Amino acid sequence: SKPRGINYDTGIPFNVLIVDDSVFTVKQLTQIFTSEGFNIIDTAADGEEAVIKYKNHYPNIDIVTLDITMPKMDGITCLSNIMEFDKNARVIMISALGKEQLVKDCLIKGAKTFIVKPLDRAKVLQRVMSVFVK
Amino acid sequence: RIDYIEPFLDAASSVLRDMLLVENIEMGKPGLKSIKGVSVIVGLAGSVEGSIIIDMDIETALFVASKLNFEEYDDFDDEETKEMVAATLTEVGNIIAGNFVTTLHAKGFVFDITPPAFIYGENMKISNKGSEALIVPFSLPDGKIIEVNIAIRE
Ligand SMILES: [Mg+2]
Repeated sequence: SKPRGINYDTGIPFNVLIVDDSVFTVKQLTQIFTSEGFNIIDTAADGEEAVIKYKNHYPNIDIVTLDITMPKMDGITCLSNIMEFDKNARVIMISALGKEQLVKDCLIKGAKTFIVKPLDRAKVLQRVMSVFVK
Repeated sequence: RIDYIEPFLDAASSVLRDMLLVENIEMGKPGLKSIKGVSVIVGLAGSVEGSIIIDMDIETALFVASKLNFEEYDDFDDEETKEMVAATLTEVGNIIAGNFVTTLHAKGFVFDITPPAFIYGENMKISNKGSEALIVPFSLPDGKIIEVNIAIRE
């Protein structure tokens, strides 16, 4: 079954940038994506590091998963910064916070979709691929 | 008044049952009073001031981290097991707190949370007390107790 993490126009894995202040969550997301064929191009533990790394890899990042509550720089501020730098960025918010207006505000600011924790492989994957239509 | 008691109990019980999959996380008797070991602290900010604190002994901390990472951790003093233990428990705190404040767009305020803190090899985290406290112990199949505490700042 065509692993979803592969770009079938080249056979090269899609690149994912994982951003969360918990190494536990970074590991869970890493397993979820790699098991499906994706390549974790890089990871960041806070919003500042995320911005730096996103710019560093920029043309090559296909998708970014972004936590909200984080030291130094929270995910909402990070989202605006990444979208400001690259209007074509594809970011999926993955957070413990789910107030419905917060969701709309992130989408307004540019995020493609939102995922509320606790996580499960199936859900994450279904959401990740919806930002993959043409 | 911001009615948080039920939202809190629902969030704490709901998240633990959804994350740790071990049949029967039993809610103990909520009580105004208390609990070394470890402690996770998530501050509550915005209109309400307070915090959510989760405490358990080292054995329970390892058990929980082990179940959530699906791999055995039995040496909390190992330099990288300790790293994952801390990161895992603080994330549990973050999720309980986040789901908690989320069920609050039941009020005309704003309820925020802070990044979590991990306090281990701790002094029975004296986070003292001069404001609405509520300790709720959850029992795991064995004798292991996880206490979830919320102290709002009236
Ligand atoms: Mg976080």
